[PDB]
Parts: sequence; C-alpha cells; structure tokens
Amino acid sequence: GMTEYKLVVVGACGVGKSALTIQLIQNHFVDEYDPTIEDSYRKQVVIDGETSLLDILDTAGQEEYSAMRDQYMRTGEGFLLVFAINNTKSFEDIHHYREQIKRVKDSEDVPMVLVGNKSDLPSRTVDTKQAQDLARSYGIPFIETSAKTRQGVDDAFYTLVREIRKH
Amino acid sequence: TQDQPMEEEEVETFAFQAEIAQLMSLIINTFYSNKEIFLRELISNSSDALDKIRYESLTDPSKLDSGKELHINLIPNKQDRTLTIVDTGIGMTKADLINNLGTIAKSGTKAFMEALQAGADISMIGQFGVGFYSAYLVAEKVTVITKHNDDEQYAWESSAGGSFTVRTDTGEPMGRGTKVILHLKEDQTEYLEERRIKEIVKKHSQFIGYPITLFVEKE
Ligand SMILES: Nc1nc2c(ncn2[C@@H]2O[C@H](COP(=O)(O)OP(=O)(O)O)[C@@H](O)[C@H]2O)c(=O)[nH]1
Ligand SMILES: [Ca+2]
Ligand SMILES: [Mg+2]
Repeated sequence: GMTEYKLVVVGACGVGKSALTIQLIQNHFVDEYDPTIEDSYRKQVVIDGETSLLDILDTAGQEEYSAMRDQYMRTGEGFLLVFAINNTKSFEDIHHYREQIKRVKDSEDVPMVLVGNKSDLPSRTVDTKQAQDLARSYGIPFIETSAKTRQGVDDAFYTLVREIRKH
Repeated sequence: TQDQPMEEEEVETFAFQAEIAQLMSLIINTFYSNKEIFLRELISNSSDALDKIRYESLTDPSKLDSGKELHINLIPNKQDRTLTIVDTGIGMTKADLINNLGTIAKSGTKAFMEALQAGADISMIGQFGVGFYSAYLVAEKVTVITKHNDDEQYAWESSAGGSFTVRTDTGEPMGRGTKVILHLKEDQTEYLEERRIKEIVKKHSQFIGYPITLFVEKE
C-alpha cells in the first residue's frame, strides 16, 4: 500500500464536519448534506514533500457506543474537534468529544486540532480567546476555518497530519 | 413601624415543543414496570452539571476558588410527599431553562418514542439524552430551582398538560447549582423510603464519581 493517515472529523450536528471534508476532498461547498450520512473519503496530498492518502472519517449517524462504533472510532490516528463560531453549545460539546477520544485511545496524548468553523459569518457567539484558552489547556493547535470560502481548510487537516507525525 | 414588605416575580409561560409534549403525555399516562430508573436519570443529570464545573475550571481557574464540595443530596420528605435532588453543579441561566427544558432535547425525543414503539424499555431514555422527562413516571409536578454564577435564581415548573413556567425565584437562596423537586403521585410514595432509595442507587448509578448523600428525617 502507500502512506495513509486516518483522520476523524467530530463535533455537534451542523458545525460543518461534512462541508470541511467535502471542501478538502472535492474543492466545493455544499449548502446542505444529509446529516445522517457517515462515510470515509480518500485524497492524495503532498505534505512537507511526503505523498500520502488522507482517509477522512466524516462522523455522523447517531450517538451510540456499540463495540462496533468504538472499534471504528479507535482506528482514527488524529481527530478534528469542530465547533461553529455562531453556536455556543457546539463549543461546550468539545469537552464531550475530547472525553470519548481520550476514552477509546486510553491516552491524553491523541493527535487533535481544535477548529472554529463558519468564521465567514457575522453572528459570532464564541470568542477566539475562549477557543485558544481551551486549545492551550489541552496542548493542541487551534485553526479558524470557513468551509464556505475554504479559508483555513487545508491548514486544519495538514496541521493534524503534522500533529500525528510528532506523536 | 415599616410598610408591608412584598416581593414581585415575573412569570412567563411556554409551550413544550410538540414532540416533548407527546413524550411527556406517553410517560405520564402509561405504567412502566422498570420506572425506578427515574432516580438514576436525576443523579446522571446532576453528574453532567458537576462535570461542567470541572470543564470550566480548565480555562477559568476562579472556579477552583469556590469552597463548595461537588456532591449530590437526596432529600425525601414524607409529610410533603416530595423527593428533592440537590447538586452543587454549574447551574442554568434563564435561556438554558427555556431551551434545555422545552426545545433542545428535541432530536432524541422522536428517536426514543420510535425506540419504545420498536419494543425498547423506558430504561433506554437516558441514552437518548431526554432522561429528565422520566421524572413524570413518578411525579405529577416537577419544580427545578437553579443558580448560575453572575445570574439570578430561576424556578421552572410543569404539571405536564403541554406548558411550563419560568420565573425569577425570590425564595430561599440555594447558591450555585440545581434543585429538582418531584411532587410524587399518591401511589408512588415507595420512592421516599430509605430502603427503596438504597436499593435503586445500589443498582443503577454504580459508577457516578461524585459523593451521593441520602438525608433521612428521624421519626
Ligand atoms: N456560512 C458557513 N456555513 C457553513 C460552513 N460550514 C458549513 N456550513 C453550513 O452549515 C450547515 C451544516 O453543514 P454540515 O457540513 O452538514 O454540518 P455537519 O452536521 O457537522 O456535517 C450546512 O448548511 C452547511 O452549508 C461555513 O464555514 N460557513
Ligand atoms: Ca454525557
Ligand atoms: Mg455531516
């Protein structure tokens, strides 16, 4: 085979998990994608000169903790923790996602990037300072993104790959 | 030689989202053999609120400065026929009550009623994030008193029938956290017995990692 990084995108319903994934893989913006569709998407990239497959698990379906679901999430080598800057509950839920990754990988040392998505919109309810304070407490990078304009999208996924090489 | 003191409270009435009202009508009207799980759902919700204190501590260290223990207290009252659950968690803002307890629970609401139609047990309610409504298995009325730092004390109240109220609470100050008061149905006073409560908590909650204390009134 060839070099593969298995990245998992997690976060509340509507934060832009699918929009970020599709912008990365297919370079276009979807205004509404079935919230129940959970798939992995593959794309060849070159990062700091290394050619690899990104296998991106776009988390969806429903909240459950079957042995099947746990095994599937455990294969994730790195996690994008996505919240939307206009949705305060999505930011609060970051702690939940962090807990469950901590749980299945039995470590506080899992590669993760915090992503503040929908940075294009004017209706901010979560300040960047709060997001950076949280990222600092976990020891992870924080990226501002807009899946709509593609600003920060490659930055977020490539940073997560770099995070996985270090660990 | 003073004038008559009198407090004033603004009260607002709200409709439940249609699907929460359907679930509440199903819970109130139907007998469930496994209804003891209501107490596990109250303790689990207190646990979520106490976890929020620790999360906030990560980025706001002033949380560390409170001298309050993080704990859950169970207080049966046979005279009043009430079961009260008190925690020292983060508490809710007024926006939380109007939203958390009458709209935001909406997605697992429909999914839980289809699970019940499919033959699932009432005990699965907690996995759909709507465990709070299990209080209506054993209570004809629920009051929630809550205090969030930098906000006022609020009381939420519903006897089901499709609406709830939220008011500023000028009563007994409770300090940071949430108090849930179950006004038990006449036929559900078993859940005020020290022995029944000890059985239920010995069985269901198992691995909640905050102290739980039962207060028994000496007869
Ligand atoms: N304005 C804006 N809208 C976005 C952005 N990302 C996603 N959306 C929209 O927000 C909604 C949810 O996106 P989706 O990717 O389905 O969220 P998911 O539930 O986390 O997979 C859709 O209507 C998207 O078009 C963004 O960066 N900016
Ligand atoms: Ca939880
Ligand atoms: Mg999606």
